Amino acid sequence: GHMEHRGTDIISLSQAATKIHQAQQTLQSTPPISEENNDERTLARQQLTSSLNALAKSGVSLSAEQNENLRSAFIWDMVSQNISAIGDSYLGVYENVVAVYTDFYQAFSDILSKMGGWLLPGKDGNTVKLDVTSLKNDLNSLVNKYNQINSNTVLFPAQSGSGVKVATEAEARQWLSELNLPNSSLKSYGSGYVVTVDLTPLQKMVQDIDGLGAPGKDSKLEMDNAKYQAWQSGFKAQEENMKTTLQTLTQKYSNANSLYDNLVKVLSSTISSSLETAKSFLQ
Ligand code: NI
Repeated sequence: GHMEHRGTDIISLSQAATKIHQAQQTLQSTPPISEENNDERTLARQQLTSSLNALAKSGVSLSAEQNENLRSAFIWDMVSQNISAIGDSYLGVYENVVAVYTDFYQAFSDILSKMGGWLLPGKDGNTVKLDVTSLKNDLNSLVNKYNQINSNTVLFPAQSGSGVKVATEAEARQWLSELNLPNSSLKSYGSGYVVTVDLTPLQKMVQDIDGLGAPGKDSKLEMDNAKYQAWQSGFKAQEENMKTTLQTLTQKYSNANSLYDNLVKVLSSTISSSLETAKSFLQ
């Protein structure tokens, strides 16, 4: 126990520091907005835990100060199992939440981009013509696509392959509450439950369109500017509801990513103190 090996300790700790920093670079710069990006993020976490496993077998010994720092934040075996759990069951879910909601919200954006072509001149400068039928039809089509249970619609559990991974009602409700989503986002499927995107603003938009009254013979609805503006204000409010839901989810993702990054910083700082120890000697 008297034989020192500073050279190997420095190489081992440096290797770990490098793998951790590379994973951290990925996790800070890659947005969780597509399956491809989340694959990259998941790989970075696998690389990080592999590096801790390699560090555990290396020979480097931590001090009481460092052992304690690690116990309170999260021995190398326990740190690896704990951080893996957080990446997979917490940050990994949030990444899925954002990628799925991204694509859903993009579909909604594409509908909104058509709305200029659905507003026509009225008979005079006090009236407009809204194509209520085309607008209703596109919105209903979005509802019907995202009302299904598949990899396009399921926020939790994260999905892969051709089966539908489901959770217990208790587990799904926890995530429903965590995500601040309405009860309608909790769906039974087969033997369990899933959490899905919130369609209620779109459904409300469609109701409000019908509330305008039956279209004319062209399937479009003539309205005075006052009626139109009031409808537009109501439509905008529903768009704002969806925007707020997405905003909440992306912020919550970011904080889950910050919580994981705080743990990564503890790892980095532990390794950097050990590196100082390997390089230093009392006069
Ligand atoms: Ni010895």
